[PDB]
Amino acid sequence: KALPRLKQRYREEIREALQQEFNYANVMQIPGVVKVVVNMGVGDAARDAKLINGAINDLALITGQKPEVRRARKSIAQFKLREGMPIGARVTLRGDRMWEFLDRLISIALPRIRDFRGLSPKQFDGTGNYTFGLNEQSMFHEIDVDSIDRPRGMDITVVTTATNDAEGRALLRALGFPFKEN
Amino acid sequence: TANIPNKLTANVRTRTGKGASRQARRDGKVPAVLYGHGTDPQHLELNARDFAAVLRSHGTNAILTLDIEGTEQLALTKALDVHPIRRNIQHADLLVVQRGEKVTVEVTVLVEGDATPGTLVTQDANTIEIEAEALSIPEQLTVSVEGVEAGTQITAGQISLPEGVNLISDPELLVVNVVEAPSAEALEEEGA
Amino acid sequence: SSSRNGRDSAAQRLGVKRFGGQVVKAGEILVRQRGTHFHPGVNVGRGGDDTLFALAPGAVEFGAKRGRKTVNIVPVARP
Amino acid sequence: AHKPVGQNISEVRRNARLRRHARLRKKVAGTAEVPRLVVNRSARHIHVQLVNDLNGTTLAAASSIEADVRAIDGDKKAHSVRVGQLIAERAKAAGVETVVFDRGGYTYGGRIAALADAAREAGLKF
Amino acid sequence: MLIPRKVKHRKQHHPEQRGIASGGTSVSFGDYGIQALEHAYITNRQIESARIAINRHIKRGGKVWINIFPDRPLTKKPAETRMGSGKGSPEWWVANVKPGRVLFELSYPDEKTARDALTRAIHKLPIKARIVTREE
Amino acid sequence: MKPGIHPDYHPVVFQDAATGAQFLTRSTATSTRTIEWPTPSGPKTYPLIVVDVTSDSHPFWTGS
RNA sequence: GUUACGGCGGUCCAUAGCGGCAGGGAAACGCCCGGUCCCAUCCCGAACCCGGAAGCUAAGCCUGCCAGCGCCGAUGAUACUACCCAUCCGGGUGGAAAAGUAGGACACCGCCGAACAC
Repeated sequence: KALPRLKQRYREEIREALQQEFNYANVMQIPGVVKVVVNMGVGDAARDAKLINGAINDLALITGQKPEVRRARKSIAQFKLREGMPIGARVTLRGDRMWEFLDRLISIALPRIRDFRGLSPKQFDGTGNYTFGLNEQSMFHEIDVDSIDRPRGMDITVVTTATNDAEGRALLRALGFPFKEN
Repeated sequence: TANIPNKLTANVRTRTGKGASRQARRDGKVPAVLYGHGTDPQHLELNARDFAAVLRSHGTNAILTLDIEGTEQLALTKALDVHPIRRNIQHADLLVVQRGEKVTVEVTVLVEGDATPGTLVTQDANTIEIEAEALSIPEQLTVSVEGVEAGTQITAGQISLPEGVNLISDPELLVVNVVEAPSAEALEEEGA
Repeated sequence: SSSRNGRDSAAQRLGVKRFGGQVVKAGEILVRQRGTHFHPGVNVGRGGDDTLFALAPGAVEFGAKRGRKTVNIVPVARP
Repeated sequence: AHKPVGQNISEVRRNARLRRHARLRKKVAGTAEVPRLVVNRSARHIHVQLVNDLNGTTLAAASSIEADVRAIDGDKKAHSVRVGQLIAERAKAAGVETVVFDRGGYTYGGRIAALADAAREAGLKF
Repeated sequence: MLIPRKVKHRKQHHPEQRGIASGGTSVSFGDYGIQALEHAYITNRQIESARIAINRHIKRGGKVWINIFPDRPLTKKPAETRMGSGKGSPEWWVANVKPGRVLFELSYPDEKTARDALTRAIHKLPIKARIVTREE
Repeated sequence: MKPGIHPDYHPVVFQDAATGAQFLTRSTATSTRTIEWPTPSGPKTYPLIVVDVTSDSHPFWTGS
């Protein structure tokens, strides 16, 4: 007994508009976002093993779920990197929590970037999966932006059952990502 | 293409084995095999002088009008079995042929070439794969190289054909490469 | 001015020991081997050193089971 | 001229099931006095067999499709329970008391486990 | 000079001189070739001598292919040493050459000069050999 | 989701402080990260969060 | 018995695979709706698990087509070889490859269940 904003919108308008654009036979062919992905590469694992915990805490406060700590399966010593050194955190988002996260991101933070002209239409890949990146976490009001001791940027990537970049960009437009309309 | 399919007396074999075959080669025959969609593999002995006359005359792929057991038959030479040193002909496969069939063939080019002075030719390939009719296989794909200059990669899809003959080797091939000609000082820096 | 080579390792007597057709009792050793060149089938067991042995008497059949050479044992006919 | 990209989860789930079922099957055996109890599940209904892997033959059978088993009203679990009852009766008619239990590439628990536990209760030795 | 840049095993048995050719019994890339008749081990220096013999006999332009490469070493061991005490070090590199095998292929227009050149390169080698045209 | 608890999850009302085009929806943002004023925008009452800036108050592709 | 059905298996396991084309959804195989209950994520009801049948055969799957990517593959000859003859060379009786060729092949078989029927 509840509905998020973007999901109600998705089931109302966007499916209709893509149908009226691309004319699929079955509606099962309709594109739909599955999951959302978050990652943070600490990179100074061999110099600060504590920024890892810092990033864990930030993403906790940001996404409302305890992250995963991705280990280094290979040992490349030109970076000090050794088998099992924690280099980064990672979180998966699916469902109502995902739609809420996109609502927050599109409505609070991305309208808080400094001189946001536009996210490119060219972060796609093969079929329409949008892989962008943030330099700082100085933007989410979710975050306690008084306590941060360093910039700890991140990298986001958005995956969809779309089959090509045209359908991907069209769907993400209907959903309200500020592309550079070109 | 008014071919005269050469005629040849062939007799079926009693004994099929290495000893018999060597005795045959020694006597002055050549064993041979016949098959195809005949689906009755026949084993023959031809006569080597006559066979060599036939080949030297009409190229290697050269239809035959055989005489087996008094009965006559029609065949094509699909494959030869040659010795390296002596350069005899040890054995010969023969594909039966009805008239009007499409069988794939592999013939030889002929570089009729007189070039510019600053020019040299390089024949990257001799053998090109073709489909044609039975009685209508060529002997020599004549390719002409005159008036041309340095690099002119004669592709395979550039040769002139008969009417009703098709190229089946890919048209990517360098049949010829017209190299910029060497220097007497370039001949010192090749293979050292 | 030395040949630093020269060493070697004494044998281990590996290979098949009971080929096709033969009569084998129980617990008898068909093959000694390092890896599972030959795998077990039916009424056959594996060891620690990837040796094989018989679990039921009978006679041999070196057949394959999905690309891998097996060893089996079949029932002798009682007299 | 629309065209897809790759694997659907239906294919994934299917081939993973077959993968782990033929993993498990290494240890399970078959015989006419100790057959294998295979289960084949779907979301809606369920099927089971008693198998002899010496000849790849079959001795019993049951499923939640038969109207007499649909005459249950209760949960999926209760359908499964009555199925276990029927297969116990049928197996012990055709002359099998002891069996093994192949979970067929599925996890134990829920409908599978309630089936098997009903069968253990109603007499089968496993 | 011809040598490999590295071999895995730098002390090999002597190659075999038993049997006839399987490949290289057919001229490939030129017009006028050389064909062996005997068994022999042909080294680096011989082939250098021969290609130079050919290039100093055509002298301008016309190409030369070498279908052989010395990829099998042999081991001399230092002088006046009693037998035993190991295996000597590689010093020169041979290619085995079975009868029927083709070594060289020329591409020069006139058969006169070409046949002569190949003959001058034959007289720099240990084997009886003969000259080949690409024809049957 | 699972024990080894995550942050807490409660609704939120993002009150548009730009032009009064507010938002309100379920979220994982709560005791964790919420503001006072439980203003019912709907049949129920749940926390509120002043929205210093947003879309309809941020000139961009979606805003002038 | 039977159809473009499902499931369990087998072949000394690609003659069975990959890719392209068309085509099917009665009961079933499915995908899908949602996390109330068992149960679960090194975070995520994504997976596993649970409760149902709004929707679609789009995909999976099954059916036919394409010998194209791969595979299979002979007869005969050759290499090699056992034995014997033979003053070096070479040869005779028997055995017999690899490659290549002709070709084959878009699998076959068994059991139970359904649906269908006398």
